[PDB]
Amino acid sequence: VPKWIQLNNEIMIQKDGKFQFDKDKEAVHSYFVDYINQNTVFFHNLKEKLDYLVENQYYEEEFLSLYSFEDIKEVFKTAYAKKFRFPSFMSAFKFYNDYALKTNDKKKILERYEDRISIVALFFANGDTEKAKEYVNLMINQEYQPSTPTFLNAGRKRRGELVSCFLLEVNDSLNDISRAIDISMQLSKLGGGVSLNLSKLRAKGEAIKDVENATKGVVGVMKLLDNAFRYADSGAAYLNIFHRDINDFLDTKKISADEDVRVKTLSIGVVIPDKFVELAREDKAAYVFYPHTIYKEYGQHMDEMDMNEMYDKFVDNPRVKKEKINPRKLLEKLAMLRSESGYPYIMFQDNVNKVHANNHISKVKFSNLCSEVLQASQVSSYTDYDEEDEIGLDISCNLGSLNILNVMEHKSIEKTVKLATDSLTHVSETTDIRNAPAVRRANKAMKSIGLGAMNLHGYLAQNGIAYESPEARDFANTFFMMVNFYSIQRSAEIAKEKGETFDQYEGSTYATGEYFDKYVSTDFSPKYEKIANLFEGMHIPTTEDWKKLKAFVAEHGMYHSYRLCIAPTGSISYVQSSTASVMPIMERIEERTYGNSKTYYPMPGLASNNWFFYKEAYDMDMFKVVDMIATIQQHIDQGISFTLFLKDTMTTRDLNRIDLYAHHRGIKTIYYASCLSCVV
Amino acid sequence: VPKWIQLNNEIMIQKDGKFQFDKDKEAVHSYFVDYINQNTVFFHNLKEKLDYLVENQYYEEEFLSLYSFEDIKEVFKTAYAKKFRFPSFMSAFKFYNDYALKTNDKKKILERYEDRISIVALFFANGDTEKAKEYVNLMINQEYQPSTPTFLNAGRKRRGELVSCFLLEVNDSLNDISRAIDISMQLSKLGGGVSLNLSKLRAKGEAIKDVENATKGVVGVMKLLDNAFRYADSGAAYLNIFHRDINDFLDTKKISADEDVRVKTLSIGVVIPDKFVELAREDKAAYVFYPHTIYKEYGQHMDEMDMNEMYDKFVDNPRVKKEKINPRKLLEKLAMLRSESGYPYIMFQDNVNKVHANNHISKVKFSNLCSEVLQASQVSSYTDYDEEDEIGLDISCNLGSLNILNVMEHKSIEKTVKLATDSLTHVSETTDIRNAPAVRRANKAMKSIGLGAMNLHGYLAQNGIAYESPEARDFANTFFMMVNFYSIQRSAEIAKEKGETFDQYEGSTYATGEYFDKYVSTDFSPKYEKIANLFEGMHIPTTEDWKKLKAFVAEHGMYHSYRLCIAPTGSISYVQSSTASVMPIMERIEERTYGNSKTYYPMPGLASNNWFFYKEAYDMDMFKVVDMIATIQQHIDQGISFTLFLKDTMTTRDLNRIDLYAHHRGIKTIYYASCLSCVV
Ligand SMILES: Nc1ncnc2c1ncn2[C@@H]1O[C@H](COP(=O)(O)OP(=O)(O)OP(=O)(O)O)[C@@H](O)[C@H]1O
Ligand SMILES: Nc1ncnc2c1ncn2[C@@H]1O[C@H](COP(=O)(O)OP(=O)(O)OP(=O)(O)O)[C@@H](O)[C@H]1O
Ligand SMILES: Cc1cn([C@H]2C[C@H](O)[C@@H](COP(=O)(O)OP(=O)(O)OP(=O)(O)O)O2)c(=O)[nH]c1=O
Ligand SMILES: Cc1cn([C@H]2C[C@H](O)[C@@H](COP(=O)(O)OP(=O)(O)OP(=O)(O)O)O2)c(=O)[nH]c1=O
Ligand SMILES: Nc1ncnc2c1ncn2[C@@H]1O[C@H](COP(=O)(O)OP(=O)(O)O)[C@@H](O)[C@H]1O
Ligand SMILES: Nc1ncnc2c1ncn2[C@@H]1O[C@H](COP(=O)(O)OP(=O)(O)O)[C@@H](O)[C@H]1O
Ligand SMILES: [Mg+2]
Ligand SMILES: [Mg+2]
Repeated sequence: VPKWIQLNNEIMIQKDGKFQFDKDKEAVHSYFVDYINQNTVFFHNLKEKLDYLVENQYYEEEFLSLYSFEDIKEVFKTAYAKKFRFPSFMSAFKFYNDYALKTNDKKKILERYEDRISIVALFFANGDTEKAKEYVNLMINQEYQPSTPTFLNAGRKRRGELVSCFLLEVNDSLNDISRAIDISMQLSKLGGGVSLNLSKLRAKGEAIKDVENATKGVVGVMKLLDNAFRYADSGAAYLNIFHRDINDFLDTKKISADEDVRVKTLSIGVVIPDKFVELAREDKAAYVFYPHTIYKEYGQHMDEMDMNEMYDKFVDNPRVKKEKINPRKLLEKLAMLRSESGYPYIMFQDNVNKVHANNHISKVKFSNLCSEVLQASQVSSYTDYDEEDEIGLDISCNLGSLNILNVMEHKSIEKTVKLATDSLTHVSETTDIRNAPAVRRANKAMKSIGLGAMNLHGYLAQNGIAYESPEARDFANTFFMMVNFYSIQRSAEIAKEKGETFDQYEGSTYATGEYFDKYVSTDFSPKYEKIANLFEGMHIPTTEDWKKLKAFVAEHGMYHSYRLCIAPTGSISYVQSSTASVMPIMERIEERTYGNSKTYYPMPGLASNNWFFYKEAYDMDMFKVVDMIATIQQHIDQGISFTLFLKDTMTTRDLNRIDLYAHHRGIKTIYYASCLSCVV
Repeated sequence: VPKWIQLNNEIMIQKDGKFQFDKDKEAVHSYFVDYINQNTVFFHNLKEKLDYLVENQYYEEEFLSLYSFEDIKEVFKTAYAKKFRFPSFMSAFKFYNDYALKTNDKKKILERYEDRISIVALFFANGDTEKAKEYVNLMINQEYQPSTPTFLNAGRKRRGELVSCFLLEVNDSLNDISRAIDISMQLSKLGGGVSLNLSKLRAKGEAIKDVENATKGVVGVMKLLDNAFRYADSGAAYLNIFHRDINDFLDTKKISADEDVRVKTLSIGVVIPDKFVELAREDKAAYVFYPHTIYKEYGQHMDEMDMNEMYDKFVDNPRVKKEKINPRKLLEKLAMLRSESGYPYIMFQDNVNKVHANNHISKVKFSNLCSEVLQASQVSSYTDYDEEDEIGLDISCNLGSLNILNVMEHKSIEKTVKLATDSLTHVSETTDIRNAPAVRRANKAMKSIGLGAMNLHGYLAQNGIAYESPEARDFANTFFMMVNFYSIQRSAEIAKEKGETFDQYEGSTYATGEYFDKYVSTDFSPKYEKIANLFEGMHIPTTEDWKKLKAFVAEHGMYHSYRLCIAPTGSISYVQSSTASVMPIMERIEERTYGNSKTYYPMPGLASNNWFFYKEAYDMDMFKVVDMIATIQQHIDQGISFTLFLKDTMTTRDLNRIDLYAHHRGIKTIYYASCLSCVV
């Protein structure tokens, strides 16, 4: 058993009662000098390294060719100038086991951390050598982390798609179902996670033409999708809670389910308008609807109408077919299923669209895997083979997360947010998906990105602030207001520079101006002195700066229809020495076994004299955690991946009280603690 | 219990030992006077009937509008002039329960047998009132029976496709698999039976791009197809026996199969070149091949190359990957599976293509459900969404069967064959399938039809000839030679009249002339005096008439790439008072229960003094039955649906001896005794 593993397990052998947290600095030193350093191919020079990597199909050629090799050498030297040392064993382990380029035979390391960062920065900068240096520092300071699809692939031959997160609308016809099956498979062969809105399909037992009682309904299309995802080497289906098939749709995921209905590779999510929550609160018997009878009567997809305005009219219209259900028992059933499987992802639709900027394009109708992406969409119609299709707007999103601790310690909220936006914008412009025409069309027209944040708990706990305190909410209120400020500002700058906006920008609340109402009348500077000191050295936007930005946006518009969303962070959390996303930590010390050995990872920064501040999530009050997320969500234009952390000692009514409280506080999406393609 | 059922069961109460065969004439009289006649809507006049049926969406309007109502009345009167009486209870039962148009609420009969026949004849004739009368007599004399898709639908609103039999090629890409899934579903929603050739898909464990060992293989695509056929309200997959996946492909249909592999709605068929039979005879270890390694090496689909010429070259080529198998044990496994499920359909490919007329278009590579359709085909390539597709040639076939007994007693081999061809040609020209571009293209280009025959055993047994005798083979040799003669003659006539041929006709053996070699040098007039007397009154073509037809075809060409094939006959066998297809009968008297009552159907014509001639199939020598089919097959340009009738007392080696003997005699396809869409 290796020496680095030796020192690693010595953390758990207590000294003066204390753990041996410093042993892990030894373990990662041992892991390099006695292993990594000896399986890293080392070349006589960089040109020899790069020439080898281009000539052997490891790297791509075009992006490097945009630079003079004297400039490529300066960029690499910038990365190595940091003298970056991993502070823990598992952080270095996760980079070399999951991200570092290895040889085709997988026996030696071709990339150090500085090499992958230099290649990504050379790709983002697209010829601008100084910008590449700017990107190298931002990544080697660990201020920004592009998503794993982007961070892993950039500059590689045999490179997978930089974007791996997709959402699809499906129209109510056999042509459209067949095309969604193929798009699902085409995106999935590229490694994408695909989420499909099934709310427009007609329900079980609806007419086809004049044959009554002929439709298989939503579950039939889930069976076909489940199979498509099996064949092509993970997907999701969303359903509106007022769809008649909602119960059958949920039942496909009971672990006890029969195999006549069992769907096994599909996540599910449920979309809940306000009208449902009112009906469940009132314990009033509610109706769910056969969507095609609504279509034949109103000429519109039920999915495209406002259920808060239309519910009573649908109930009274005799040509609309409906079914009675118990809303409380359905709500309880959602709590049960989430205990089984984490999902169904719950989306509070009116909490999304109350503050949505682009309802003019459409209401937000569904979300992606782990449910942080919230964008407008319009269904296509794929017509008969001899006829022209009508291409709508699907959704794809390009993700990255800034690292809150290093952004605060570098006092670089503005510079990081603007640079990371530039990088996400470059990934969006170099994407061309084939065989998914509405994804391709929406990416050019909407130009949407998703910048997030990680290390919230880590940063708070290392500055003596409990995750559940009002001080923590006061830090989050200001920090994410500032992120949003410079994000909007950089998007308007790019709009002025390029002279374009996203298509139909002028219909958005950014153009009509009401997006800015709370920012020009309410101050978001800290209410607590100790929190305000954290921001010393950085200007905090006032209502006057917001007024001038409102005016700026009014003149130049905006390049991006959406900018911010907080995805989960996977393995890369280790590499960044960062607590996952904006969630509280789950364990103070993780014990995981790898190859007949046990490894220990204490939370980034865990010391004996801050132990109290790394409070484990399952011991926290979820009603206070909801308060924190609702605070961040004010300043995030899309969504926040939000897992509740619950003891099995929770009654089904305690669970629904959390649900109702989340809804009350304006939370957009929620589930309980397969998303791999849609995580940073 | 009704009176017709009363008299019906009295057949089985013996008199002087004899059965009471005449009771069934009473039973069908009782069934009319005491039931059918009282649930038939009767109108004051025909115009009142027709106007009702057009105004209430029962009938279509366009085809009737091509006639003056004075002519529609003459055609109907022609049908009723026959005074057609069903000779048995079950024959009338099957027409009114399965074919006669009932009201939308299914409570009364809108069509007598004379009405359905008049409507079909008005449709076939397409305005030619005299031709409609010709069609009415041919159908009411029960000389010709169009297939159930055609006979049931013609002239109806909400009418299904007249053709319901389709065969598809599938190319080796995800694009093509997705398109085959959609075509399968589009054809299947129209009621079609769909057969797909899977021999071009690469095998389990082949490369995708440069990822080695990445393919799911043929079984993965069967799982998706199985699901497509489930969703859309029966299909078949064919595989060449030299495909590496052959064993896994067969195993999906073991009744004991695991549900990780179980395919439940798909028939299967196996395509066997001569080289395999030689290898199994020699008990020599044989190889099966990974098709993509052959493609990467030879630039051609293994499916498109001649395995008899290429086998040894494939084995020696080191860049071709193969696997060893035991051919005898594989042959035995085919016998086992056919005992379980009737299928896999076996196709002896070189027996098909030795005599195929259009190898210039392609070799025949596979067949349909119940395996009588044998036509050339060329695979499409459905490319990326933004790119043009390359449309090949799929197959669809329009079926009908003449009724041998009534054709002989009317001495009308020529008139029936030529008229039935006209009708099948009209169904082909009025088909336009959407969402299946290679089916649509091949139907216009190939103009293929499939005219068959029924009542072979019935006719033989009623003329004192045993199905297994050399006299019976001598009658079949002549009768089907004459069918083929007038079929080719009428196709050449239509070619002269229209001035067209099927596309690329001049490459066929009809054009180069060698199709006719045996007919200009061998005489097919009867060798037995008693058989020759059966043909008295009809001219039997001589080698001189064949020489003049050869010359005729040479000048005018041919309209149809294929003309003859003998499908099974389903329920319509009852309506025609006919033994099924060209098969021997299975039971002298069928006992079936319907609605708490037992019904008896003696074979059409079964009398006590011909009992010996209605020998039951399971008591016959299958080696003699093979001899009969091989005799008919000489004069049929496509195939003959051929079920072996076997006792469970057959060793697995007895079964393979039949297989080898069928192959020896030139049989094209065979299986053991779901085809509903591809039966007359
Ligand atoms: N395998 C490798 N071998 C050598 N340098 C590498 C390799 N991988 C990355 N580099 C980086 O390339 C940069 C330039 O490397 P190189 O060895 O060519 O120059 P040097 O000898 O250090 O300095 P100079 O180019 O001024 O002589 C350095 O920052 C080095 O860390
Ligand atoms: N429901 C029906 N009522 C009447 N005739 C029908 C009906 N269905 C079919 N027919 C057929 O329509 C044909 C013409 O029928 P119709 O009753 O109009 O004429 P008719 O009185 O028998 O003779 P004519 O037209 O010379 O007076 C007949 O052959 C009849 O069998
Ligand atoms: C063909 C078919 C469709 N469907 C579903 C798919 C769609 O959600 C829905 C409608 O299919 P469509 O393909 O739109 O049918 P249609 O256009 O012929 O008829 P209509 O005018 O009523 O739309 O029915 C089935 O459930 N089973 C089937 O076999
Ligand atoms: C994408 C994909 C294809 N396949 C099968 C379908 C086809 O039979 C075969 C090839 O798929 P293709 O779609 O043709 O793949 P490709 O063109 O990218 O690669 P190549 O040049 O090697 O053709 O692989 C799978 O088995 N699983 C998959 O996930
Ligand atoms: N924690 C670490 N993170 C990254 N690289 C490391 C780490 N520890 C050791 N290495 C690598 O191993 C080399 C040998 O380590 P060492 O000689 O102890 O440090 P230094 O070179 O700073 O004196 C370092 O130069 C470095 O490239
Ligand atoms: N075997 C049968 N096949 C068809 N129709 C029949 C049959 N038996 C009776 N019918 C119908 O019932 C009617 C009443 O029968 P019946 O009066 O016995 O015969 P007919 O009218 O020839 O004297 C017939 O006109 C005929 O339309
Ligand atoms: Mg439709
Ligand atoms: Mg390919």
